[PDB]
Amino acid sequence: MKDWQLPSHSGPYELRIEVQPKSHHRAHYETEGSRGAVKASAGGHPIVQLHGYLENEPLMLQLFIGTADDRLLRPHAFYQVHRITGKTVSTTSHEAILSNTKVLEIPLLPENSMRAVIDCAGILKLRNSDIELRKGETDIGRKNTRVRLVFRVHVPQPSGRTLSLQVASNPIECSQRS
Repeated sequence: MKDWQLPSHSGPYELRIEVQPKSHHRAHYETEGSRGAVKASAGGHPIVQLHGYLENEPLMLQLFIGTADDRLLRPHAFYQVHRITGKTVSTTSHEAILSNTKVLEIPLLPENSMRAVIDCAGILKLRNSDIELRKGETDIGRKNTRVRLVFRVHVPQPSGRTLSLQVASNPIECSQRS
């Protein structure tokens, strides 16, 4: 069983979500207990499964939350919280923070078995028209508040035609008193 010459397939490298639930989230309420969370269906974030690469080597998926009003993705303000509890997931994720810039790095298997579902995190809304090391107190907020989950994996290699896909999608538009 190998790949000597079996011309009967049509699925190149591609990391598409297995399930995409509603795309909304009421991120504006959480001051009762101490730090509750907010997560809609499928723990807010949808499911993720990389399929399209039969390489026998583990790659690092580039997953993080960035804002986007047109296309130039940007680093969210404090949207980097995402602790998992209750259910136990064998997903091996990581958190990298370099000054107001957190990201997620999860090494997945391209040709073996590494399906994972992200539904155990939360967002932190504390805008105040002046994010600074002191405290954000004003009322609710007076600035856009959209978000965009970027799902793209890029492997380092010579032939650009190797493994590189982008999947930035997330219709989360905010508004006044919303």
